[PDB]
Amino acid sequence: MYVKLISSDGHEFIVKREHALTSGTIKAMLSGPGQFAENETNEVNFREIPSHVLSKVCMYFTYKVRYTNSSTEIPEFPIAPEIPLELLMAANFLDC
Amino acid sequence: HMDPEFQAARLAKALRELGQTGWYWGSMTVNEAKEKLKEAPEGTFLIRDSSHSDYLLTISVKTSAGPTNLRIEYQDGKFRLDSIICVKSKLKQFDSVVHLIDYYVQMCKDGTVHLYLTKPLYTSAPSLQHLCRLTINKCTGAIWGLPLPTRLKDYLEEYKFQV
Amino acid sequence: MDVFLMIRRHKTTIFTDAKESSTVFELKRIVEGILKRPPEEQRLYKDDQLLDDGKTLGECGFTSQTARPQAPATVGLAFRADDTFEALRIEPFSSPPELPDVMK
Amino acid sequence: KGSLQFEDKWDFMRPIVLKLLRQESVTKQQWFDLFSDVHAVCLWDDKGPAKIHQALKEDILEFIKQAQARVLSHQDDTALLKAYIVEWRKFFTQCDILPKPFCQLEITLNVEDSIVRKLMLDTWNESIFSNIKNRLQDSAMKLVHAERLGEAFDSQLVIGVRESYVNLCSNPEDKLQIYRDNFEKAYLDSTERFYRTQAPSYLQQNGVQNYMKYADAKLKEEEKRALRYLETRRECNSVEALMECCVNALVTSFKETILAECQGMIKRNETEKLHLMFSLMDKVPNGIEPMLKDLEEHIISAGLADMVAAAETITTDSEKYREQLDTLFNRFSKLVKEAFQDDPRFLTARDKAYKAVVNDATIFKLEV
Repeated sequence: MYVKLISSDGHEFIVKREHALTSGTIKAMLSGPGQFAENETNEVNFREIPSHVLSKVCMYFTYKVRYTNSSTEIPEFPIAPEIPLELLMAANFLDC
Repeated sequence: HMDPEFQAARLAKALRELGQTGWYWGSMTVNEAKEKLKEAPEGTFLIRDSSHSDYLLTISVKTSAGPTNLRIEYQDGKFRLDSIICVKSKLKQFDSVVHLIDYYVQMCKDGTVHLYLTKPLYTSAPSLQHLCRLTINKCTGAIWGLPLPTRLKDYLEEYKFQV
Repeated sequence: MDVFLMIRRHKTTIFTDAKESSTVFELKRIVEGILKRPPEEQRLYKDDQLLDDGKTLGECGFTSQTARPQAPATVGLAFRADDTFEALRIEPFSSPPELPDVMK
Repeated sequence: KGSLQFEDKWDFMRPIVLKLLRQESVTKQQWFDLFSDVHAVCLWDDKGPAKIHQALKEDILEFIKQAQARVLSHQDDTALLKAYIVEWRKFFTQCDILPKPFCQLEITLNVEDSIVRKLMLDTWNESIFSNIKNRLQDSAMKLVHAERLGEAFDSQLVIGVRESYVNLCSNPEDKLQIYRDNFEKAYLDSTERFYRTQAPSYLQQNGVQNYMKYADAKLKEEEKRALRYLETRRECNSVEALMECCVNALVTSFKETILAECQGMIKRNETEKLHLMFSLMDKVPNGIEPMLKDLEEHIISAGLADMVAAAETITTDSEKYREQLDTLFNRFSKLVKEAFQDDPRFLTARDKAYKAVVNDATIFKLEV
């Protein structure tokens, strides 16, 4: 099951729901008046997060959920110095 | 600075922030340390408990001859690498065990076997916020001159190391 | 053994994963369950090249160390009209703002 | 970047805060957009968080006084509650919702330990509960006392009162304080009191064997409702305190008059009725100590009565002797299983009583 995360500039991002939920903020937004039907597709809209930031955020969710040191590949999540402050704001907001 | 109670403080503290990095692997056995690093690249290390009474932390790192283990000694209120290791650096004594690891990681990453300290093995996926921090601390050391909220600048102040 | 993809279309991006040995067809079945569209109405591109339904994702260039979670491999997706497929058109993400002099 | 402060956003934000408080439909885009605004205001505005706390404090007060009016506008006690429970249902529900968007406010000054959620409940206590609470309680107990006399009402009325006492307690190191000292205690007393007169009356009108049938169906319903009305989600074991009460009222004070029918029922092998008696006397401390005697005393008694009465044949054969003891052991173990459900304590009872009969039926004896 997936959820749709839309950026400020109209970009939709579809990620596994359990992955997207590593964020408390998102869980909160999908509750209360943000609650969704039982079989309706979940969709959240961020108004202050651009696509080049929100896409990286989604990458983080996967990076996290599949984190493993016992692999033939040693985990790593490099961030471009030109999108960190904008990503720091996004992470402080999503809380993760 | 050299004092019985002052050294116990400096330690207890530097040992506190150590568990705030993610490279502390608790009571990881030696074989397990070998498993993790066995195939890792030269310079990949991690910190764990020493089954010895004179020192508290051990550094497991991958070298030319494979994974190795070596102390992190504390005396006269300063943290230094193992005695055995022939060290050639402008600085050999630090206050925080984390300050030590950082300095060397910057130098090394940038007499038989060679010894490097480059990539620490994180016990679990760090927070995105922290990775951003680590990323920013690598770019500059002048935080406040940035276009960030006065509070996030505070978050970047609670950890100044590049790893 | 796992390749981390990033399938894209008109301002639509799907972050998902499959086996380096699974086939291109199976990937379309994944896209099917996500965008409710049959495999015969799909066109998967990679570096602007139509992917063969029989080749494994590995035989196409996706590998365990080139398709990592931190940076997924891009896969182009073009749908079908009533007869002819649309042209593979992917929207670019917003550009990253200039780097503050301090961080250079 | 163009600075956006409190005064810049609050005007677009506030309208939603009001809708949330009043439980008026808010669109998902507004829900989301709010989280974003709260966050922005907090990190970008120097005094941003501090103000949002003030603004909320105010707007929460207004709504409450609006509800205060709507509630207190009733003189009649039955309507004062009915009106409270309605305004409560809403507000209490919105307490788990309104705080959500302001979690960044917490870290600058969890949804349960929420400053906002706290400020919500507290402001509601000072304006509506703290005063008309007592009137609600005694008004709620009435509804319960009614249900016991066959009058069914909107159960959500006494519950709303419970939820109020449980959730609206300003005690820093004890949250069920006013729940125990007030609501619980009230429920316990109106209960014990109810039976202190209700029980004895049914005992003198029906049989002591009919009463056990009653004191049982009672303990059953009193425990079923005590589960919906008293606190259970939290850990207090209040439901237990109520039962100990019903048991000390419906059974402990009637044990001697109950156990007086023990030896009689055990003789007519009234397993059905003894099963019932065991079920109850098992709840009271030292409750079955006397049944364990009235049994091993009946065995010894009835056992040697079976032997001596049949001695005419038993004395001639060593096997007609054993058969008699066997017929008995099988007969008593029969009782024990059927009536006393083979309780390990009742088996020990038999095993000791029977083992006694064996050494008292001894007919033959030779010596040097």
